[PDB]
Amino acid sequence: MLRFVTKNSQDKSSDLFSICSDRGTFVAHNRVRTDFKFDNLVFNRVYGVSQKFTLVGNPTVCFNEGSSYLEGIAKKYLTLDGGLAIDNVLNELASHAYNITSWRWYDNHVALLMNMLRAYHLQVLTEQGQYSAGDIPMYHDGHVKIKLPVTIDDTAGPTQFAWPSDRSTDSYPDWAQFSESFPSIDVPYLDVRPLTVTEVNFVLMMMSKWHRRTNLAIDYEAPQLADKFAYRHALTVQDADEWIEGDRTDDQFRPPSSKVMLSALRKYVNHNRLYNQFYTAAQLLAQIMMKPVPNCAEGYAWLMHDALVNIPKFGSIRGRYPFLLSGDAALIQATALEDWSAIMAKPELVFTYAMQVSVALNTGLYLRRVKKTGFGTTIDDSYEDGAFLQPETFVQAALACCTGQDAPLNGMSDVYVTYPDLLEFDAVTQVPITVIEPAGYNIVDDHLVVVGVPVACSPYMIFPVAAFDTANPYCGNFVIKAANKYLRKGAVYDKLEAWKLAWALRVAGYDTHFKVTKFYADNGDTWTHIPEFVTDGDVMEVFVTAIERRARHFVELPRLNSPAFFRSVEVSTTIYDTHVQAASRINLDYVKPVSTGIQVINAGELKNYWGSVRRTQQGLGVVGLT
Amino acid sequence: MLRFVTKNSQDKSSDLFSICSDRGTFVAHNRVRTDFKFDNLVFNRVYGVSQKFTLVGNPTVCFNEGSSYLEGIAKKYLTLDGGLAIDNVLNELRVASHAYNITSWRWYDNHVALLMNMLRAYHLQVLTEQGQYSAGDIPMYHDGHVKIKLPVTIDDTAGPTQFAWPSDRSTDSYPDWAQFSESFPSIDVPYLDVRPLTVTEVNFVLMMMSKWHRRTNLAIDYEAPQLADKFAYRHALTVQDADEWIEGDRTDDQFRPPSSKVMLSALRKYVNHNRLYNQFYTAAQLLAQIMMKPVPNCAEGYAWLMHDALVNIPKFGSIRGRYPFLLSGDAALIQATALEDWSAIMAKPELVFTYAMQVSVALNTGLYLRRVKKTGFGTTIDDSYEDGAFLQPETFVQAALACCTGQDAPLNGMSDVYVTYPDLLEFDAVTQVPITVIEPAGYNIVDDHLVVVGVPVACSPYMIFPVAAFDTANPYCGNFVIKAANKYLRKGAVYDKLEAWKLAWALRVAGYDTHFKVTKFYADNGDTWTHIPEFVTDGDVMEVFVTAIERRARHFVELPRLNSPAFFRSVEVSTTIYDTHVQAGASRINLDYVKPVSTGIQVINAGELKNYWGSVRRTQQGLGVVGLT
Amino acid sequence: MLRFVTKNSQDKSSDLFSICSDRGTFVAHNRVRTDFKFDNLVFNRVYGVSQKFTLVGNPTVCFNEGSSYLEGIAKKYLTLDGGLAIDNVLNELASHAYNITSWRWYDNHVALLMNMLRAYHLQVLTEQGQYSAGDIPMYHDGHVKIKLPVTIDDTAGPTQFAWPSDRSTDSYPDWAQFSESFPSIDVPYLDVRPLTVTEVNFVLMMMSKWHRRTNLAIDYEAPQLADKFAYRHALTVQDADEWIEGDRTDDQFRPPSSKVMLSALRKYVNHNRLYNQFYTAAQLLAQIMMKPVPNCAEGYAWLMHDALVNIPKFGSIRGRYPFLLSGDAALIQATALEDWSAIMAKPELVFTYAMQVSVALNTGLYLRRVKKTGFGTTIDDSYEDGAFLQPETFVQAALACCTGQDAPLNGMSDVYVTYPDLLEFDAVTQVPITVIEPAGYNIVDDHLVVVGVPVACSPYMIFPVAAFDTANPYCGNFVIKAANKYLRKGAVYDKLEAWKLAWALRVAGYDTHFKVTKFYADNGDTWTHIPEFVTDGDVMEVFVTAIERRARHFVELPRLNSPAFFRSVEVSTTIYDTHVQAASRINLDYVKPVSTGIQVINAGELKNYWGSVRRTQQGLGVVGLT
Repeated sequence: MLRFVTKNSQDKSSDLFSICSDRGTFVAHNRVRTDFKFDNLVFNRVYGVSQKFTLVGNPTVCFNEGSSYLEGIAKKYLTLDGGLAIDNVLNELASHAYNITSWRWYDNHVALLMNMLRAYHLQVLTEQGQYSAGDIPMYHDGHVKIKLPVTIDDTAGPTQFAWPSDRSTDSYPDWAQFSESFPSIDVPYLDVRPLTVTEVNFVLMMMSKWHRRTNLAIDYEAPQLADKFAYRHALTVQDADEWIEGDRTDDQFRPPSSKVMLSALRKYVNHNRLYNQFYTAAQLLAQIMMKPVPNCAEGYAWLMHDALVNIPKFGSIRGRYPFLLSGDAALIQATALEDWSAIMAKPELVFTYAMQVSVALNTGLYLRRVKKTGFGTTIDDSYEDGAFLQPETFVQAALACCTGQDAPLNGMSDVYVTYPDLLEFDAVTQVPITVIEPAGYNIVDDHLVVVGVPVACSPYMIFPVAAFDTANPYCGNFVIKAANKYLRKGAVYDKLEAWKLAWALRVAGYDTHFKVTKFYADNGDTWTHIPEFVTDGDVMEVFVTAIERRARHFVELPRLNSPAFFRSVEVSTTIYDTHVQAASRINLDYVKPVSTGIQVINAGELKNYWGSVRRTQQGLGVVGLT
Repeated sequence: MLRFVTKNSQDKSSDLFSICSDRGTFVAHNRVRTDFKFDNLVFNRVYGVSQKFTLVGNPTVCFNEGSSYLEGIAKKYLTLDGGLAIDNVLNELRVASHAYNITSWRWYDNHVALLMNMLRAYHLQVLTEQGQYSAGDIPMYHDGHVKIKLPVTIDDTAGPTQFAWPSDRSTDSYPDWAQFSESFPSIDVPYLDVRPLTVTEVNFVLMMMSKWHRRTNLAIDYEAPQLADKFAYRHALTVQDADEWIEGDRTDDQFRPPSSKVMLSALRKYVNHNRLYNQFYTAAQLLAQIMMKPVPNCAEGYAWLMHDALVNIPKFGSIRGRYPFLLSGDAALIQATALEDWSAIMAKPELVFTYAMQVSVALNTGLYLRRVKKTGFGTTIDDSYEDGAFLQPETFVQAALACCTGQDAPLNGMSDVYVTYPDLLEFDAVTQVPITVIEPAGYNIVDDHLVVVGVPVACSPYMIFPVAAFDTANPYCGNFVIKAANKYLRKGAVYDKLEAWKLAWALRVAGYDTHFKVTKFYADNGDTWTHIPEFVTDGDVMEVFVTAIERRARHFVELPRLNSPAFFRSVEVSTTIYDTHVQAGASRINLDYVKPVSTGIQVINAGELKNYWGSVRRTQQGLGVVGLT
Repeated sequence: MLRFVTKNSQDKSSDLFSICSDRGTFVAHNRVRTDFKFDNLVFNRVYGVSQKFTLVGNPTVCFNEGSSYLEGIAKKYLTLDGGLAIDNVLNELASHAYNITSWRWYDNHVALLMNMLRAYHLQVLTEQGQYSAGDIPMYHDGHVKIKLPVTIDDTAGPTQFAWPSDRSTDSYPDWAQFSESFPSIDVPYLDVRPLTVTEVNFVLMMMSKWHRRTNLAIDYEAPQLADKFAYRHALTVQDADEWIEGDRTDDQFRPPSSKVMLSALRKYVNHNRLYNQFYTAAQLLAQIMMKPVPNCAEGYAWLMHDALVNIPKFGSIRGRYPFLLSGDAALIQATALEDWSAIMAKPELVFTYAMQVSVALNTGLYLRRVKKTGFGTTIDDSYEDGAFLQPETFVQAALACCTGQDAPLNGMSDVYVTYPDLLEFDAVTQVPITVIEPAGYNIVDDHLVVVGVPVACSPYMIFPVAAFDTANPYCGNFVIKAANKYLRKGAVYDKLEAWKLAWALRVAGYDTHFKVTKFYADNGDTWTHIPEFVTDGDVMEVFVTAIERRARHFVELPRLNSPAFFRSVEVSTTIYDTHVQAASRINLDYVKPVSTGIQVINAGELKNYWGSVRRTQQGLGVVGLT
C-alpha cells in the first residue's frame, strides 16, 4: 500500500496524515488554484475546497475459517510450497510422531492483528481526547433536512476507551502458560516471549470477546478468537486473570497506552514473522475504516450502505514449538515487508491510506456506473460483472477503475470487504428526508430514492486520478472545444464536453443551464456533479442554454456558447496545500526494512491473491507482481 | 442459439418478443401483403394472419445419471487433451491420498438441473408480475363441424394466480444445507460456491435446491425432486431465512419469492462466478425446446398437440465450492457459441422465449417435412435419404429443425440430454383424438375419434418466412409463379400435386376455393394458410384433378377462369410481412451487444462431436451432424 | 481392463452400465439398423435386439495359498525384485532380529478385496430393492420346456442382505488391537488407521466365515480368511464383538450401506497401496460375475457348466510395521493404477466389464470349437490345447480368440477362473427337457445332449468383434458373392459364404433352406446360429435350396440363388442405442490417477503374469506389456 499512496501524486511527495475526529467526523481542507489561459491571457482563481469524512459505520463481519499460511517459519521447516516440512520437524523433536497424524496446522493470526490495530487506533483516539460514540453529520440544504440514525448515542456514549469485554459477565478464553517442548492439545498456542508483562496481558485479554459500544466502524462486534489457548512465555502473567476473577479494580487495570500497544504489535509481528498476515490485516482495516461525508443530498445512500467483511478464524502453530521462529524466515513478500517497515516507522500510513481508499472506492464505483453508459469511455467493457464478482478483488477493482494504477490486493485468500447489494446498477436506497421546501428532487413517500451508487466525495485527496482516457476535470487540465453545432438559443455539446464546460464555468463563476436544468455544484467543494439526465444511455448530445452569471464571480470568460465569442479556453488545476482539521511527511530512504535474516520473494501466487489489478485499455484484470 | 434466431446475422440484427400469455396461451399476430401479377399489372391483398401458441404441456422428466463436465475450472487444472490434472490439485491441496479417499474421487460437477430450475422460476415470476400467471387451459376448436375439447389436470379458475414457492411447507422434507468455509472438504457431497451472492439471491438459490411441486398445467412447471439430498454452500454469511420458513418461524407473507430481476441477477452472478457458460447454454436449450407448442387451426392437427415429450435432465452434482482455488484463474475451453449466447440472454432474456417460439414451429413443420422427404413425394425408390439423425433421441429436435429450415440447428452441447417424443420416431405413427359428436364431412372419424397418421402441420411459417422447406418455389418460399396445367381434359386441368397445392393456396388467399378429385381444400379463415392435403403426402397419386374453382362469400382480388384454356393467365404470387406483434391478454436486437466477456476466459471455437458440440446440417443427400468447425 | 472395454468400440464412446437384477436376471436391449445396398439402391431395416443375462451361478472356489507379493511397500524396503529388503528393515527397527529368521512374509490380500467387492455389490443390489435368491429363467419354445434347478428358492430366499456369517453358531477369528512397533506373532496383522469405526467393524467381521445363502454367483461360500489376526488402529473397535457375543441386536448392527462400504474399500486399498492386488480381485470378480441367458434351446449347457476359481490364501505384512506403508510406493503397474482410478471414479466398470467378458468368453470358446474344423480360418492352429491349458490364461485366451484385441491378464500367479471340463471338444451335457412336441432335436432319454460349447449370446455388447479374417456378420459389413456353381434346384456355397447369405436373408426377412434343413435364428435376437451340420469337418460345400419368405418380411431382395437374379448385395450393420433394463458414460480425462507418491512401471514379469494375450495371425500367445 506504500507504493499506491506514494504513487497517487509523486514519489517525492509521500504525504501522510494523522488520525483526528470531532464527534466521529473530520474535515480535510485543501487550497487549489485554477488557471484560465486563452488568447495568451492567463487568468487564475485561488479557492479552498473542503471534503469532510466520517468514521461512523456499522460493517457486517463474518468470522469464517480459511487457508492456513506458514510464510514465517524457517526454510527447513517448509516444503516447496506453503506446507510445512513435517519430516524435518520430526527429525528434530515419540507419541507426538503418532499424534501428528491428527494435528492439522491452521496458523492464521489475521483476526488478532486486526483486533490489535483497531484497539490501538481507539486508544490513540481517546488519548487525543476526542474518542466518543461518534455521530453522523446532520446535513441541511434549505430544501431538505436529513439525519441518519446511529445505534449508540454520543452524549451518553463512553468518552474513555473501556476494555472491549465486560466484568466477567461473559466467558473468557481458558489461557495457559507453556514452557516445554511438547504441545499437549491441538488447541493453538502463541509465542510471546519478547513481550513484556503488560503487553502479554493486553494481548491475552483482548483475545477475549469484543463488544461494540460505539458507532465507530473499527468498533465492530467480534467474538472470542479461541475458547482455549496457551502462550509460550518465560513467566505466567495473571493480572488480567485477577481482573476477570474480580480482584483488580478498573483504575489499576486499564487499557494500555498507545505506545505500549504499538510496541506489543511490533514485538508480536517481528518475532513471529507475521509480515504477510499483518499486511492483510492493515489492508482490511484500511478498507473498513471510514467513508466520506457527501456534500450532495442524494449521496447519503453511500453512508447508509454497509460493507461485508470476511475475517478468517484465528489459529496458531507459532507457539507450538520454539524452534519454528528461529532460522531464516521464508517466503516474505517484499511489498509486505516494506509496508510493515513504513507503518511501524509511522503508524498513520494506515489512516492516510484508508482515507485515500475510501475516496477512490466511492469514485471508482460511481465511474463504473457512469462508464457503463458510455460516457467518456470508448469500449463497452463488462464493468458490471467483470472483476467485481470476485469479493477479494472487489475494492481493488473499484480502485483500479477509478485511479488507473495497480490497486494492491489483499494478499490472502477468502478475505474481502464486499458490498453485495452494490453489484447491480438498479439498487435503490430510501434515505430518510424531512423535506423543507419542494424542489427538483425525486421525493416519494418521505424518502428520495437513488439508483446505483452516487458521488459522495471529490477527487482531491487524490487529484491526478486518470478516470477517463481523454482530458477532463479529473485530469490535470483540459481544453474546451468548439460545439458540435450552434443554434439560435444555444449550442449542442457531447456529454463529456458539456460536463467539462460546465465544470470550468462553475469554477470561473458562471452557472450553466441545459435541456434534455442546472449543472449541480455545491459550495465548499465547487465540484460539479455529473448531471443525472446525461448519465443514462440514448443521450449523446446536450443542449446548453443560458450561461448565466452567479452572485459571486471570479474569472470573467467569453460566452463559449455563441459562435462569435467562442474562444479556446484552456484550464489547469493544481493543489497547493492540504491540512486536515479535526503534514507529517515520510522519508522512504529512512524507513527501508531489514533485509537480513529474511528471505524475500518479489512474486506471489494467484491462489493466495498476491498481486494487483490494473485498468488495461482492453479491460481491468488481475496481474502478477512478477 | 442466437445465430439460429438471427439466421446467421440477417442484416446483423433480429427481433425478440417477451413472454406473455393469458390462460396458458397467446396469439401471434401478423400482417402481410400478397401480390398477384398477371396481364403485366399487379393486384394485392393485405390481410391479418394470426397463430395461436400454448404454454400448456405435460412432459415426462428423467433425472437419471449423467456425465460430469469441468469446463469452468482454472486453465492449470483442466486441459484440452491432458484433461483433469489430479496431480496439480493434490499438490495445491495442502497426506494427499488422505484427502483423496475422503472426497477427491467423485468429480461430478454438473449444475444443469439447478440452472434450469432458476430459469423456469424466472419465467414463472415474470408471468406472475405481468398479471398473467394462472393455470393452463388448452383452447377448443369451434368450427360448426366436428368440435374438439381437451381436459386439463388442474382447473384454471381454481388455479393459483400467484407464483408461490414450488415446495409446500409442512408436507415434504428439504435438503440439509449449512454454510461451509473450510478449505479442507469433510464429506463427499456437492459443494456449490455462492460467495458473491446477496442474502436474497443465495436464499433463492438454496430454496430452489429443494424439490418442485407442480401447481399449473404449463410445460415449464414440470415435476422435479430435490437436486441433492444433502449439500453445503460456500458463503461468508450463514443464511437461514429459508430454514426459518421451513419451520413455522417465518410466515408465508415474509418469504414471498423475489422479483424477476432478483432471480435474473442471481442466475447471472452464479453462472459468472462458477463459469457455467456451457452448462447454462444447455439448460436454456432444453427449457426453450420444452417451452411450448402451437395451437392448430385444423382438426387433425391436434394429434400433434396430444403428444408429450420425454426429457433427460442430468442428476445434479457440484464440485466447484469444495476448493476455493478451483475458480482462481481463467476458465478452461469455454465454447465461443456458449459465451455469445450467454451474453445475448443476459442482455435480453426474451431471446430464450423467442427461440422457443421459433423452435416449436420449426420442429412441428420439420417432422412433416421429414415424413415427406423420406419418400420424396413417393418418387424415391430406395431408402437413401439418410434421415438417421432422427433416430438417436439427442439429435431429434436438431434434425427436425435442420430438415424444416436450411440453417444449422444448434446441438445440445451436452451428452445424454435430449427432448424427444418416443412414439413419433416412425412416420407411420397413428394417434387418436377425443372428439365431440357432430356430423362429419370427410374427417375419417372412427368411433367418434379422429384417427391421425404421422404428425400434422399445426402452424403457419410466418415467424420464419424464408424457411425454404421445399426445394421448389412455394408459399413457404414466399414468391412463386402459377403455371398452366400439364394437360386439359373433361375432368379438368391435370396438375402435379405440389403445383396443385400452390394453386389452391393462392386461390384461397385470393378468395376462391377450389374443388379437387382424386373434395375441396379445407383451410382456416383467421389463418388463410391452407395446410398441405393428404393427396400430396400419400404418394400413391402423382397427378390430381381440379374440377371447379368457385367464389367464396368473402370475395377478394379478382382472377380469371384459371382452370380453363384461353382464359388462364400465369399469375405470380409474392407476399411480404407488414407488421408482426405477439399480443395476449417487441425488442429489437442487433449484433452490437453480442460482444462476450473475453477477459480471463480461454475460448475454443472448435468442438468435438462426442460431447455434441456441433450443428446438424441438412443437405440434398440428407441430414448430417456437423461439428462447430 | 479399462483399455479392453474402451477399445471394444472406440476410445471416444467409453459406455458404462450399472448393475440391475430382476429375480437374478436382467436383459440388455439394443437398437440396430441393417443396410442392404445393391445396384445403388440402399435399403435398410431398423429393429431391436435383446440379449438377457443371468447372475445366477454356483462356481467352485478353492482357497489355496500362492506367491507373496510386496509391490506396495516403500523403495528402501524392497530389493531389486519383489522380495523385501530385510537388511533395510532391520537397520530401522533385538529378539526380532533373531525372530525374523522364522518369519515368512506371505502378504496377499486378494481374498479380502474380493470379499469386499462381492459384499458391496450385494449391498448395492439390496438397496436397489431387487436383491433376492435369484432364479434361472424358464425357457419354452413351443416344442421343448426346460427349467434348470437352483439350490435356494427365490420366494423363501432373503430379500435383505444379511451378514454372511451366523449368530455365533460358527467360530470367528480372534481379532486384536495393535498399536506398538513389535509384531508379537507370525500371525498377519492389518493396518486400518484411516478407516472409521464402522468401516473397521465391517472389514473385521466380514473377514469371518462367509455362508452362501442365495443362488447368486458372487455369493459363493468362503471360509474365514484367518483364524487369528490383529488390526493396527488408533482405538479398539468392538461393536461386532458385542454382536458375536450376543449383545448388539440385528437392527442396530446391520451391514453398512453401499457408500460406506465402497469408502472402506477405497481407504484400505489406497492406504495399503494394494492397486495390483485389487486389480486382480476385480479381474476375478468380473470373470466370475454372470453368464448370458441362451436364446436357443441347446445353449443352456453353458448355464449348467460351473467355473473353477483359485483364490490365494489370505496373508498380510502391511500391518506388521507402521513405516512400511510410508515412503514412495514401489512397483505399481500403470494399468492397475488406471483401472483402480476408473473403478473408484465409477464402481460399475466392473459390472460392464463382467458382462462384456461373459459374452466374449462364450463366443471365444464357441469360435475356438468352430475354427478347429476350419470354418473361416486358414491355418489349422492348435486351438484345442495351445494357450487354453494355462488356467490363468484360459479366459484371456478365449477373449483373444473371440475379439482379437489384447485380453488383460490376471496380473497374479496361480489365480484363475477355469472350466476344466471344457478343454475337450467331446464334452457333453445332459440338459433336463420336458419335450412338448417332437421336432428336430437330439432328444435321448429326456435330455438332449450337446457337444463342446454352444452359442448362448449374440455379439452385440461387443459388435465390431473380429472373429474371422474375412468379412462376416461378426464384422461390420460383408458382400454376398456369387455361388461356386449353380444347379437346377439351387446353388452350392462355401461354409462361410452360405452362413453369411443365410444371416443376411434372415435379417432381410427370408428363411433359407439347405441340404447336406433350416438356418436357425431366434426372434428377439435375429442372429443366425452356425448350422450344426456344417460345423463339423469333411463338409466344405453347402447346397442352398428354397430361399422362401417368412410371415413378416422387411427388405425385399433378389434370389441370389439363381444365376439370372443374383446381385452383389452389400450389407452393413451398426448399433445405435443400448439400454439395459432390470448409459452412464465415463470420461477418461477426469479419472486420471494420482501419479505422485507412486512409482509406476509399464512393464511386467511373465512369472507374475503381468501382460496380455493377442490372437496373432500365426496363433494366439501371451505377450509382454513392454
